Amino acid sequence: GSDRTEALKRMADALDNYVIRGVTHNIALLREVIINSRFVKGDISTKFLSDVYPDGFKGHMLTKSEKNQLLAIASSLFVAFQLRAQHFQEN
Amino acid sequence: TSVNERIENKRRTALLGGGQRRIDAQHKRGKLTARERISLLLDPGSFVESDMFVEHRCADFGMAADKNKFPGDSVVTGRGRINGRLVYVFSQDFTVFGGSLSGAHAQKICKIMDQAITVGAPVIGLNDSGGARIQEGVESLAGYADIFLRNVTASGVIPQISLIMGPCAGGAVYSPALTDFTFMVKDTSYLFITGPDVVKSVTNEDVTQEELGGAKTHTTMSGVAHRAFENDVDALCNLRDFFNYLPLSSQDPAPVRECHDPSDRLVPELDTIVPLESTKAYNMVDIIHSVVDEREFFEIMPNYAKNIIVGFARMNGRTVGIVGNQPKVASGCLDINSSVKGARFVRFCDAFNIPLITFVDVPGFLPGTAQEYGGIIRHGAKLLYAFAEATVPKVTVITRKAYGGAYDVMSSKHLCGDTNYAWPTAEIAVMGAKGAVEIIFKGHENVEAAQAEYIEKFANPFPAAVRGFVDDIIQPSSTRARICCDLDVLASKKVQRPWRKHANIPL
Ligand SMILES: CCC(=O)SCCNC(=O)CCNC(=O)[C@H](O)C(C)(C)COP(=O)(O)OP(=O)(O)OC[C@H]1O[C@@H](n2cnc3c(N)ncnc32)[C@H](O)[C@@H]1OP(=O)(O)O
Ligand SMILES: *C(=O)CCCC[C@@H]1SC[C@@H]2NC(=O)N[C@@H]21
Repeated sequence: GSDRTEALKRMADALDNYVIRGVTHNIALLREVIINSRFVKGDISTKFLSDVYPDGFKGHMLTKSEKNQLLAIASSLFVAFQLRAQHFQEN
Repeated sequence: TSVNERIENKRRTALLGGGQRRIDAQHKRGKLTARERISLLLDPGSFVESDMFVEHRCADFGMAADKNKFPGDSVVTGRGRINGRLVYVFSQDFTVFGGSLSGAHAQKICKIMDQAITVGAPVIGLNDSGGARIQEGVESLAGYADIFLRNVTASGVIPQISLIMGPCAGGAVYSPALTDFTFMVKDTSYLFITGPDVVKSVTNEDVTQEELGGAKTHTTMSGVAHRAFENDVDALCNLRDFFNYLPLSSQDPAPVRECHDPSDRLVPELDTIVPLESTKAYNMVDIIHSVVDEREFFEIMPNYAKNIIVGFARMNGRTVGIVGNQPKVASGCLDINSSVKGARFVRFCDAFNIPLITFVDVPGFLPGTAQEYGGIIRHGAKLLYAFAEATVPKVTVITRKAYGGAYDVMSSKHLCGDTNYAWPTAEIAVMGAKGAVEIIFKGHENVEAAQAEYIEKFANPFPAAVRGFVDDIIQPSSTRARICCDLDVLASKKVQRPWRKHANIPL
């Protein structure tokens, strides 16, 4: 991108639109590191990951608003399948 | 006391059934009541209860004690809808006389059986019974006979589904044998004629209630139950999903539902599934999941006769049945157990106008005295018969092996098939190169040199295709597109057959 924020935002978007299924991949780790406040500011050392994840990688941690968005999306998608299940060709 | 007060008092008792203390025990044991199960199964508010005020008329052994009367007489019957589609249900209530069958009990079930046949709607039974009600004696035996007569009459007319939600003993254990699918609940449901008490008393054998007739036995070893589910809530959730596959009656075409999965997409993942080396197995399920709409597949008997895969799926919205081999198990060979499961599935789908898709990869039959003495010949004829007599669209794709008589058993084109596709890895022959060449050139010199020439000419799908056995040889990635095209033009197919009172299956 033209600047540091544009390239990072575009990377975040590419990772969420990148479909890998059949194996276990490391997208969750890449998606969280690039959005880390130290990475965006640039306070990165060669041992960065060892201090951020001293007990291992745990996955993306949700905040209050993100949990509400995840619950709303999962609930709306659940209903969308329940409604599709009722649309038959008329007998 | 007014009549309205008496009516209200009967309504309250009918809802409690066997009483609150029994209901409390029902939950302690990890089971739902008969009415709670229906509320989960059917669309909210759609259920209408029939004959809620019927009571027994039996007076032997002090059964005429008013304290021995219960409205509903151990069954909840009525009608409703699942996703807007009409279905009839009944559920046996274990808290009233142990769920035992009375004369009036059967009568109510028969009533539902008759309305469903007349209109053309499926019947779903939730069975849980301790057997015949001995206090009435022979009245309950007539009850069973009348139910059996309806279950036979309804065969091929309306789907019949039986979900077992608890123990089942005596004559009751035969109704799931007449219906089309039997499902169970793990560690809760049982199927057996006599209990362990009789086995110990008759013969010197030691067995418990789970070993004799538990859900794990019937879904893994005897081949009686089509699938067991972990608990009551999950069992009914999967039952609603299963229901959505089937037509309401055999007079109806396979249901077609809204579908977002483009019918003309390719599946590149198929081109490399089948190894070039003949001794390397692969998972047939990977092919099935990639072809079917949105990768949804409903597998039947996942733990029984694993060498053959049968189940339900949709393609372009239309329900289809899928049958195929599993090369991972017993090299993909046919045996007694696989023929029984296959023939039963094929026949149901034909009766209710559900197209068949066949994925062939079968090297022959399972050899050995275990199968010879078991009647492998008599049993293999069941699957050949089920395909040969089918009148619904049949689309066969051969993914790799098809040796010997198994070629024709697995729905070959000459059994009135509609289309037959081969992948480039398919090989159709009476037997493999080793057997065929050593027999043809028996006692000759330089057999291995002759084998090299034989393999180059015959170890491929071409000597069959050039004779009209195969309609095309397709890149595997296009399999879904080809099948979708055939299904949407064979759906209007009609054929005639000579009249016969009934079919005569080899048994
Ligand atoms: C072959 C002939 C046929 O057509 S069927 C013949 C009928 N004979 C039977 O099935 C025998 C009855 N019992 C059994 O088979 C098994 O022991 C059963 C009951 C299935 C095991 O279930 P289990 O969880 O142990 O129940 P349970 O024995 O505690 O009984 C629960 C309550 O129901 C009652 N009950 C049971 N069966 C009958 C029956 N046939 N007639 C009348 N009442 C029956 C039990 O008395 C018991 O009530 P309660 O808890 O004692 O108040
Ligand atoms: C090895 O050389 C011989 C394998 C045995 C023959 C196999 S077993 C399953 C197939 N069915 C059959 O009649 N023969 C094939």
